[PDB]
Order: sequence, then structure tokens, then C-alpha cells
Amino acid sequence: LSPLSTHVLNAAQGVPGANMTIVLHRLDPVSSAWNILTTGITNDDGRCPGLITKENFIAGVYKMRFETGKYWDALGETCFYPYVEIVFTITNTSQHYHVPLLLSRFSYSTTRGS
Amino acid sequence: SPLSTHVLNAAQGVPGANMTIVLHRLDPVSSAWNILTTGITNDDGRCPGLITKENFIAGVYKMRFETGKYWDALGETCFYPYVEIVFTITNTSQHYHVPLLLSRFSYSTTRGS
Amino acid sequence: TLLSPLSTHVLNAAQGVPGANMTIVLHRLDPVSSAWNILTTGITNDDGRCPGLITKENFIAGVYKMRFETGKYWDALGETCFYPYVEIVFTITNTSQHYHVPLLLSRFSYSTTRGS
Amino acid sequence: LSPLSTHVLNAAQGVPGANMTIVLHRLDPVSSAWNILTTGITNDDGRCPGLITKENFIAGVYKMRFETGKYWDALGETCFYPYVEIVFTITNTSQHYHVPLLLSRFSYSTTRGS
Repeated sequence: LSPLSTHVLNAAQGVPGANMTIVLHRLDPVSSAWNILTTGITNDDGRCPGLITKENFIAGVYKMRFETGKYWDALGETCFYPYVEIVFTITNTSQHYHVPLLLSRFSYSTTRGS
Repeated sequence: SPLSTHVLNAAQGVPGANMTIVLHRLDPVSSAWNILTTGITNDDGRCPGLITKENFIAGVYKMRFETGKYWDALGETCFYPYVEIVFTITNTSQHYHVPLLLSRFSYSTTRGS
Repeated sequence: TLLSPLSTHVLNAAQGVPGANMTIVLHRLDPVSSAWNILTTGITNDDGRCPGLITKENFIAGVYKMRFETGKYWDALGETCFYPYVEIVFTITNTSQHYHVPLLLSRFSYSTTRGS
Repeated sequence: LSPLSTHVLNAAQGVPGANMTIVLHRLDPVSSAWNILTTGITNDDGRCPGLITKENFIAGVYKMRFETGKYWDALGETCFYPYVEIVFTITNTSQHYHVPLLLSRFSYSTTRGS
């Protein structure tokens, strides 16, 4: 029921990115600061249900921060990116938004899904 | 010039011409981002002279790519208003290529050399 | 209605929509000859998915290949593609796992990953 | 000086894919058949120079086979893709075509470059 979802895939190992800290932020429309909305941790399928509610899902500029450095380092390995932040604009509120992350130690990618 | 880049428009298979890229380094005591360079990609999607050897020290760097402005100049929207790639430099004798493959609704990066 | 142990998802990365009505053809390699036997011909639904790719009766360890009619998908949209088709060739080891093998495609790039 | 080039990038280790075999074919429009053009092995920098000469680089459908299974096995690890074939159409002969491969053990991607 969260209108915003995510999926973290460990591309190097071909398994879900489990136990990754994710932080969701929305741009404050007065200060130009990022306000924290949620912190979450991906489950064993690399997902994080409950990121936002329908009511709090308003048009805005959002930021999802993936704690890639802490993730890779609890697997005992270095990462080129200490974290990854994906910034994106939500204009149409009646759509579902899936903002996933494909990660190795030295690359990543993302796409918009529905 | 130890740090370089390449922007490729994956939707069109053309270089990402005319894109503003701004480079910063994190102040390791304040957690502020010190700007180093503002550059603009050339016809071949590259941006030479991002930094000098005299200025390229170990630390955390951020490259902000102005993807929203770039797509807007081509007459189209982008899901991302900007893209920031943040990365750790531990060894200064190395060359770091930090490119960007972009479409309107996706992007990808890899450490290259 | 049973669930195929092999599935896919085609995503049109350029337009940020599912890749719908793309023909996919699943083959398996005979490891004694080098013949590719066609198993299945599907077409992606409106969510870019293709259920029922294979039944357990045919789902054994081996080398498989999925061909995605990318030039055909793009042409039916009035645009060219760099790649006339794309083929993803992959090894199945553990017959008791699910394998998701999706495709993220524009006119000039594509990528795949082992989904779970 | 070849109008067709490639670059193989090991995405999981953030380094060049060295010593990977690449086989280049072109479809013969008269027969229904692929014709072998050359075979190379990527260097240190993950590249494979001189795949084809200007004279031989005619319009047509081409195919590049990257021996991914043999590359990972030689490096002591398993892959999910035992080979990778990229088939592509060359319609403008005066352009340069860069066809790279970014590869891990469970993911890969390609793009057309210039």
C-alpha cells in the first residue's frame, strides 16, 4: 500500500541487497533543506514496504539515500560509493513509483518503474 | 588530469553534449561540500581539466550532473532533476573515469580507468 | 493455474513504461549436439511480463536462451533499434529456484540481470 | 584505426576485462548464414584493436560473441551467462561504432558509442 516502492539488487552476487539502510527525504518548500521522512532497512527480498503513506505522498522533489558503504562493509568489502542518492520529481500523485537500485562494488544503476 | 568523465545519451546513442557538471570535495571536518570546478561537456560528451594533480587528494568527491537542464534543452522532461555521483578516492596515482549513461527515466555509472 | 519457474520483465527505459507486446522465444541447448530446441513462444502483456514460459515437465538444468524481438517491438512503434533482436543466454543449475531474467531496453542500449 | 571498437569492463571489480576472446561475424545476405570475420582477445586495457579494416566494413548485420563463461572460469568464478552475443545493424559506414560490454557474474549491459 505504499505508493513508493524500491528493490535493491546485488548485481555482483546475483542476490537481493538485504539489510540495506534506506533514508527517504522530501525537499522542504520554505528552507531549501532535505527533511527526513522515514528510515527503513531492506528485507531479505531487497525491498522496503511502508516507505510513505498515500496521505503524505504529495507532489514534490524527493531523495532516496541508499547506505551502500555500510552495506558493502558489513559484507566485509570496500565500495567506490559511500552512499547513493537518487533525486526525483513526483508530479502525478495517482501513480505508483518504483525506484530500484542495481549495485556492485564499482557501479550502479536505477530506472523509473510503475 | 586524473579525474575524467563521459556522458552518453542512451536513448539516442549520441554523446551527451553541453551538460553542466559541477565537481566538489567534502570538507572532512565540516561536512560541507567545497566546489572545485564547474565544467560543460563538449561535442564528444567529455569534460577535460576537471581538476589538477596539485588539487587531487584523497577524500570524498561528488560530481553533480545537470540532467534536468540537459533534457529540457532537448525539449523533453526528465524523472531526475539532477544526478550526483559520490565516490571515495584512496589512491592518488590512479586515473578515475566516472562516466554517466543517461536516458529520460534511467541512469547508470561505473568506475573505469 | 501454475507459476512458471522462469519469468521475465521488459522495461522500455527510454519512455519509462513496460515493454508490451514483445515476442520472446525460449530455447534450450542440447549439450550433446549444438542444437537449440524451441520450447515456447510468448508475447509480453501490458505490464511487460510473460507468464507460463515453461512448465516443470520441461524445466531441467541446462543452458537456455531467450530471444526478444527488439527490432520488431521498436518498429511497430515507428522507430529503429540498433539491435535487430537481443538474445540472453543463461545457465540453470538449481532446478528448485525461481529465475527472473528481465530486460531493460532503449533503441541503443540494453541490460539484463539475474532477478530473484 | 578500426571503424569498429569494443571495451570490456569488469563491473564487479571496476577494472578492464583482460584476455577475453571476442569473435566477430557478419550475416551473408545471399545465403542465410553467418560468416566468421576474425577472432581477437582483449588486451590489458580491456580493448581489442584492429577488429576490422575500413575496406571490409560494409553495411550489414553484425554479431559479436564475447566468451564470458571462459573469461570467468579462467578467473576461478562461475557466471550466469556462458556467452554474450550482441547483434547489431550497421547502416552508416562512415561512422565509428563502439560496442562495449560491462559485465559481472550475474549482469551485463551494452550501449552503442561513437
